[PDB]
Amino acid sequence: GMFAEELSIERSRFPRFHSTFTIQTDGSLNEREFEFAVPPIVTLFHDRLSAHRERQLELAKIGKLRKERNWETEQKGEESVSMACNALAFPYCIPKNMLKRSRVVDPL
Amino acid sequence: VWLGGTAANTSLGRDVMPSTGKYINIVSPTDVAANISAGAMPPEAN
Amino acid sequence: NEEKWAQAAMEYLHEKRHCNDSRKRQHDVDNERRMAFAFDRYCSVNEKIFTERLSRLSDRMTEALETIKQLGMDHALEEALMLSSEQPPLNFRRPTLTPPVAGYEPGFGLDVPQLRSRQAEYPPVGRPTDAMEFGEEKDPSFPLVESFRVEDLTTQCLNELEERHGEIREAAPTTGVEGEAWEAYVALQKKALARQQLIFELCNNGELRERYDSDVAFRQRVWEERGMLPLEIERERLHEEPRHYAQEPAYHPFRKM
Amino acid sequence: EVKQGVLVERNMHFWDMIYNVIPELGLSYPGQRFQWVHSQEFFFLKKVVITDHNMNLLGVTPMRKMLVWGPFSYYEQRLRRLSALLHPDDPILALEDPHPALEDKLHITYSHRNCINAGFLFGNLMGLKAESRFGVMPNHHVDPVGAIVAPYAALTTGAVLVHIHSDMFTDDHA
Amino acid sequence: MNDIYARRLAQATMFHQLMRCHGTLWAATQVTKEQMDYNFIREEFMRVNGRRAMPLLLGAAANENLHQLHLSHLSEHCAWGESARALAVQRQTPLSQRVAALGRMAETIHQVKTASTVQNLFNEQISCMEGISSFEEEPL
Amino acid sequence: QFRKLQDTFWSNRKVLVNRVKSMYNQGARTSAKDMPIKTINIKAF
Amino acid sequence: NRSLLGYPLRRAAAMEMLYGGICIQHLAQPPFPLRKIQSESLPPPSLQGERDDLE
Amino acid sequence: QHASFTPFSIQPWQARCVGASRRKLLPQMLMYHGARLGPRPLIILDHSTKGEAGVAEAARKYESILSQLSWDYGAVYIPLHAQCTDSSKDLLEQSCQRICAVMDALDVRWTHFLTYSYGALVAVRMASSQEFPHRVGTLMSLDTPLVTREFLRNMEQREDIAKAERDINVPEDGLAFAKQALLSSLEGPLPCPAAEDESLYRDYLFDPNRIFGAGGLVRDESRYVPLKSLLGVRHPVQLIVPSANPLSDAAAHSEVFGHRRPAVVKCCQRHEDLFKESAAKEVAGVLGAWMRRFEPDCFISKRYEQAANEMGQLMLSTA
Amino acid sequence: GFHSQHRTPVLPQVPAAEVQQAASESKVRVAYLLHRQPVVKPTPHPLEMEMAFLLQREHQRYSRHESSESATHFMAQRGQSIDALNRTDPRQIQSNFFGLELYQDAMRVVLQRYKPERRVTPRDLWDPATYGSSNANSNASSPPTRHSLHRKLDDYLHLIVRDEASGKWTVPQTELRGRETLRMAAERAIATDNGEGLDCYVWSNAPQATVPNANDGSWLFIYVATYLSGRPKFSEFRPKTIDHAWVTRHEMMQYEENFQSPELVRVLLDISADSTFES
Amino acid sequence: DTMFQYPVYENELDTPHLFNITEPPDFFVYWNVSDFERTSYPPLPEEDHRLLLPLSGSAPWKQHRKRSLKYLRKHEILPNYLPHVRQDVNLSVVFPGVYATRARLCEETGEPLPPPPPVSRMTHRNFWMTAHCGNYIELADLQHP
Repeated sequence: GMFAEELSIERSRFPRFHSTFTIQTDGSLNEREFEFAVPPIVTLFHDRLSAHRERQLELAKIGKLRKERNWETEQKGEESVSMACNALAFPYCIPKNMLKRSRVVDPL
Repeated sequence: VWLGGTAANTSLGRDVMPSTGKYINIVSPTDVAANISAGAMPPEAN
Repeated sequence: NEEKWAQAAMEYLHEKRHCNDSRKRQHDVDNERRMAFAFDRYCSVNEKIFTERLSRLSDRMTEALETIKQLGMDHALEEALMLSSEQPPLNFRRPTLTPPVAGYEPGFGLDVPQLRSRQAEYPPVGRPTDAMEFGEEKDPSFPLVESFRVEDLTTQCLNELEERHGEIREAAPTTGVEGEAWEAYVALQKKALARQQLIFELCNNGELRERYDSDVAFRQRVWEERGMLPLEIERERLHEEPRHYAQEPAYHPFRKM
Repeated sequence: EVKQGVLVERNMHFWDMIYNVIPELGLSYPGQRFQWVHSQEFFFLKKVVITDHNMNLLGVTPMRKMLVWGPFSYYEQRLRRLSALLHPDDPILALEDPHPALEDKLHITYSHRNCINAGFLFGNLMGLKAESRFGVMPNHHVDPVGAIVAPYAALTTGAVLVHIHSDMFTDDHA
Repeated sequence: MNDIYARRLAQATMFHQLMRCHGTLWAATQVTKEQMDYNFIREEFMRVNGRRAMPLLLGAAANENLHQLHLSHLSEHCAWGESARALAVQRQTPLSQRVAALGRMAETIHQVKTASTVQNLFNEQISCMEGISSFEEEPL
Repeated sequence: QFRKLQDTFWSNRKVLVNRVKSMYNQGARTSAKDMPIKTINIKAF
Repeated sequence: NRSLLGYPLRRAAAMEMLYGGICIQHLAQPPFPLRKIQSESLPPPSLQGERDDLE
Repeated sequence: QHASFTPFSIQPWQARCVGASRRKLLPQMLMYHGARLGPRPLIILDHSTKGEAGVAEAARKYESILSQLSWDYGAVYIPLHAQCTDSSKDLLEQSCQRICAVMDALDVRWTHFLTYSYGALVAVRMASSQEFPHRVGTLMSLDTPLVTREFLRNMEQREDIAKAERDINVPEDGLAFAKQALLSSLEGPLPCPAAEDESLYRDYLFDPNRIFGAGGLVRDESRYVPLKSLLGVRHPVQLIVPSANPLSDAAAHSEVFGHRRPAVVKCCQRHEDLFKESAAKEVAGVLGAWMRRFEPDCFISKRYEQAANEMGQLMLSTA
Repeated sequence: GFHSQHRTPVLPQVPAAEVQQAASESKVRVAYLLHRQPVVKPTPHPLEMEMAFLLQREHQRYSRHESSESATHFMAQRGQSIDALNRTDPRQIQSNFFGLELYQDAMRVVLQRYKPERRVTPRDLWDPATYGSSNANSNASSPPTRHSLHRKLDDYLHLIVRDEASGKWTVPQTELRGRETLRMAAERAIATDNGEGLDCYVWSNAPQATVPNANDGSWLFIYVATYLSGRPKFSEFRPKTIDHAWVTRHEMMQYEENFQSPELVRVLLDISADSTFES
Repeated sequence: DTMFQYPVYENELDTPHLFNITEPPDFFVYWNVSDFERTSYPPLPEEDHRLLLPLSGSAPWKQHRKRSLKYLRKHEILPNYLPHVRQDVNLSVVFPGVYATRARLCEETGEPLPPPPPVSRMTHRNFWMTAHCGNYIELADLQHP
């Protein structure tokens, strides 16, 4: 916490970093760094959009690719609860007189 | 235990150095003054 | 032979607090000072622009919400005021150093199925709202839970957080920039929890609510008692502060030659 | 030092030397000015006074400099309180003996009495008159010519000591 | 020269996240009669994004849950996943975590040595950065 | 000093997990709070 | 006025917080503030102080 | 493959990206050397401009070098006006808002600069001044000195003589002798490698009757840029040196701007031999080698190549 | 670093059975401004490059473990192995990182075959000549066709279309029917008008912006969403599109003359994304 | 650095740094022979007070007044030799000092140096040569009225 003439960076925390060129499954390449010894040019399988194409392939089996329409879903489901909150924002909850609704689910 | 403090530095005629930083992890002369294992040094010792 | 592996591992864990480098000299320390200041002078524009632009956006969305408030649809409000909880999808793509290339499948059609296995994440996450659903006496509608079960979560969160805070503030004091960072973080958390049980307090009692609203002074003193206070960020420094001769560092001057 | 069998002046970096002997001054953490012992090797070493002429008009800042001027007290100057406890035969000087009498005797040591009387005996034996001018050849401040006899002669008998050029060994400054 | 990119991309993401949070925040400021303005928003984002990982050997640190909440997951920019050292700030270094579990005696030496393998730490890291992982929808 | 101090560690933790194993075979269910090591989860042993 | 932590937080930590875990911004720290001493708050000059200061 | 400078003007649909206030400050005439402008060009600044008569000719000077160097983003010349009688502070700020306006209308941030002349000063004034660092990516001067050694030392002496003038302890001998030591050597202006800007230097910028009042002691650099501000710029700055007697000692530039060895053209002897196409090949060699340091494509390609050859060495050392 | 939806639920919306009168009478129109993410990270400043050098040197010299070059080297020195094949020497570890031979060959193949994608598009190379010749000949000039989505990968590219009746540049719009919410409104706007040929990520719930119209006595709600993938076919657009445009935050100001409202420009500017924030 | 700091007062009117003497903290002390002719008087204060009109409503005069009184108590003038001090007039008694370290003579003669011109107006060069509360002045420059 004391005044130093050197610039103050958080020191003696980050062990060391070796940067590595990494080729994502879409052919674009990034550079990310690690603690141990990493070879240059690591070709990456199992990336984000690869996982996306896999999930699309798995929504192809059930044929769920099409769409999910909230607007032309006409569900009359209405439940008025007296005191209820949105737990999905915990640090800011509010006690609203609310309308109960189910979550949208997609098993996979 | 890091042994340090501003008591190593001479101060003449009044001590204007901050008093919290005098002895750091070292026993002061006030600590050995209150802790002496002998007792009652004789009136001839003045 | 396993325990000694563990010993080396622990060795790797422990961080040591170490001195300034003896190869450093005066001129280069000073020119890295210089470099730093140049760079901050450069980020001034960026971050002030970013700042006021964020401001403008919040203004626009504020006058939009008050627009639909004024037009008189009270439904539209409350379904637009609830947070959209669906994250960006898997085809949402992080901007990458280079563009994607033409017709590249992984390894150019060379497949190693070992590498495409999907694995666990550590540590396994859990959140204070997990007790509220996956534990005993779950609620029928989880994101929709009634007030008091949120209040218990609040009052327990304050206690255990403060507890942990005191604990690690004892165990590992931290100062300077990252110390201040940790402290600011914890302070902000406490502030959030405080304001939570404040809005609960203001919702279940309408009397304290209208007395709260009726004036100004009551609001801010009430904030003071409950721990909600502005966070002061000291002003941006573009230049070097003129130093008194006493303002030197507590170590031996960097060696010139 | 010797270039092509010819004595020439070199400028030695003594600074480098001090940092060789005590490398710990290079390692700086921002409590270290005040740590109690500066080198765990020599624990008795406290200040190193650097004497070099810097010709810039602005002095050094008051924390790298010692205060040499004005009254140092209020009630009595403590040097003359202290001088009551000092005795003329208390040794103050040490000089290297190029040809040690024994293996043991390295530096031979002088007292107030020794110095003052050496200089007075030299001063008297020659003859010296107030402000008559009397010179000394350099690099003798390490042996009892420039260290003892000369300046105490100049002090005891009113005289004026004069230094010639700072050094000797090269023809040019001869 | 990662972090330089990472704060630019954080500036990019952040207001996009403001767009979704503004509903909740503006809802809140009406009850509390607080002031809704930049100064509120930025200390809002600070508590979400900046979360320091502590020594992890403490055990009081590794227990801390307040950063894992639902809003705090949604409003957070992804900047941590672009730069390795930012990740190492918010969580800690992937190896340092798993050995810290061995330190606080929350794991067997063997179980740690098993997964501590370089190959693993690589894949866990890229998966974590990319937003791919495993959930056990039922915790314990 | 340092060496024997850091060896005493591995000695005593193996002694501790040993005595914990011998406390778990007698059927005694020990919570995490009363243990000195409190972050310890015995099910991992 | 007051802050929740009671002192103005230094910009490094702030920027390091709202860009999560990253400090490339102000790393050049301003020197600490001065504490002035009142020279007339000091006690009157004493003789024994002068005898024994040298130790 | 010699190719001239096509005169060009900014069209009104592009002029809207510049704020309504400074829309008056972007010029009537411009130029492009190549076929394409790109995200960022090489922006070439030059000496004072009176009419477009001298512009067409001042173009030719760089025409050879720019033709020799193929820059995918080509180049742009922005003329700079001599002066204005109305405001005394108008100059480097006029040129400031001018360059920035043109860059805004061309949709260009982050640009490499070039100058042989007064314009160099302007470019420094960007990087030095707050709130236009972001615009100027890289500054390159040909022979143009931003600083000389005597400005440095005399500025030192001025600061110290100020401090000492305030500081009582300093004897009158040291102070008086220091004041005589400062007056005995006074700063002449920066050497001017431009025909038309000698009037500008001797009159506007560095005239002794203004820049220092209490003459030789207090120097107001407020008209150009102070030494501290200069002393701070870490914008990469390349200086070009003819292999024989030059202007702009690189001593002072390696002191101020950072430690880097100035590009030295072998073919030339002095300047004015820089614009002769004998040396344009080496000049463009340097210019191009320097541009490609900051171009993401080029250095990403490069470092990927390093990593590639590296892994190649690992694969051949495998067997 | 993106989070994966973990156990986190997502709540749909409710088309209230009560039909809103103010939705049918006073026109409430929902417009969606569609943008694509930047394909690449911002091209840095040379200042940034130099300070990156600096920070790398400093972290490198103050790193948690000094002498040792890595975790691998570190554990190796003490005669211990992190690797799965329990190899000590780091170089042979990074020679074949995973112990799989198939991956070795994959690496050889990529080594010879792969070349990094050069990043600038021939799209955005801009020529003043033919353009100033068309603007000199016709005496009037409008910005070039932005129809390309591949144009510059550095920034956020937005969408701007022009009405066939208005002859003016505008956001894609849809009028709001009675029961449904604004989120749903934008949703069906993008969906129906692109005819289920678009994956469209909608960021928020509440609309971003609002603009008044006295002539129409109506309020437009502008709404922000991110384009992922699809074929944005503009023939299907009901409010009569002549031309579309893919437009950075910068040149939305270029269109102000052929834009329908002066307010809509400033507002669209304030809601517009940017990859930089230097403007 | 609250616990380690070199002492700094806001008013050296007592010239405290001459009497209360703290060791130079620095491990390397730079001492020439050239500084024996340097004169160590305290750095010039802001807001030179000798020019202050002693109006009973003025803030700076009040604060300087009470400073001077506290000094007069700490040197035991005020209660002791001068039991009642009504401080109204702002007094400055100045001496025509050259800042000369010791007593000097003439090189051309060997005469005592000629009496200096009586000081007309107060300058910054003249400041430490005055009589403030308790400060120190060399005997050599007190030699004349």
